Amino acid sequence: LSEVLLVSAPGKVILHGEHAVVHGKVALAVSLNLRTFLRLQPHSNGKVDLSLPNIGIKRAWDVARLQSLDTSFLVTTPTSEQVEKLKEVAGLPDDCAVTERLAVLAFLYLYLSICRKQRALPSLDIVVWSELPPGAGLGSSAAYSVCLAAALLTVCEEIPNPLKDGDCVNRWTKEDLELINKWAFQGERMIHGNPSGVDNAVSTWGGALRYHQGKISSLKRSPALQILLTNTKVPRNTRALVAGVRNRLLKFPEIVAPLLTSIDAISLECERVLGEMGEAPAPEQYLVLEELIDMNQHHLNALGVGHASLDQLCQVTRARGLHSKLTGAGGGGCGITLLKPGLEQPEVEATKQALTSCGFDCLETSIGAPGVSIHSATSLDSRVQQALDG
Repeated sequence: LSEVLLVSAPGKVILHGEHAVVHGKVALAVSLNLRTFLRLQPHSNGKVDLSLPNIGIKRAWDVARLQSLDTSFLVTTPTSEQVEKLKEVAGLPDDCAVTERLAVLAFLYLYLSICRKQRALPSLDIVVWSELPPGAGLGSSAAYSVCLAAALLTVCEEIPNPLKDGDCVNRWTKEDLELINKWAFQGERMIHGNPSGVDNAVSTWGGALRYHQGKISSLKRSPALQILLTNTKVPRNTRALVAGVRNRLLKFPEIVAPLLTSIDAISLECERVLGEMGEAPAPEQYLVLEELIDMNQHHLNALGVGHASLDQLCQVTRARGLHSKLTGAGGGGCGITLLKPGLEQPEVEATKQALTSCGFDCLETSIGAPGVSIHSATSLDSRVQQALDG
């Protein structure tokens, strides 16, 4: 019971698979509970305005001015004609920051695509703030595109509001989520040429996703694991990192091929343990988990995609009985560390602090969390809506 909408979706990280999948292997994409939020509210004032505090940008549009356009030019929906016209509607000042130019065109594209079937363009105050470190291959984009999706579907009533009962959170039905997915994926294409769809799927469905040769599959429910996201703030060129492995594979086939196969076996095994774990996470299960992380990390190193920072990330953590492994392109970026139950909270804090006393960013979150959701504008942290208010 509420016209005002509060939706959130998680970003994504690769647990196992990093560079193997590019070669026919199995990757395991999990949701990173470093959630992104969207506050949607219908106004009487004929104006649609977008506020993204995280980036410090705010834009608005005269609903009247938008309704005017014969926005009928709306499968490969991303058209040169479309994107072009959309920029006209946009109003992005000539020389404009790349980041917000994409943030706005994804909004407009979606606003106009869904509010399209609406007898009249609604006037709403949009605000999106995220917990997700921007530009670290964490999927902050699709978390966004997923929220602007779920929210806009709910408003236009193309999809029902699942909160309708009296909880603090709730999720759409299986059918609606698919609609939410197909839509977000669209903005994603509106921005990232030819994305795979792993990021939106993760943000939409949450939990664990399996990625093979072009296809995606959800994993049998397995509880969310507590981790430690670590950013080494060390820049890196994903495209280059992926070429280094392609070249290293051509040069050393009889050597790398098997290596890939061992990574593959790792995802397979992790998948197994996750599943069987779903039930009662027994110590052996975590052991096995830390065990897989070590091997994957070293394998990734053998592929020559590791880095001084990561070796440090892994060393500082290992000295304390915790295991870490880079996630993503490698060569810097972020890493993952697994916290199993039992470990004294402070010692989890100390480890957190050590990583920071390196010039590293280290947030304690969880992996394999819920997925796109909606909340009662009274729950969550206070520093959250404050960032969505102030």
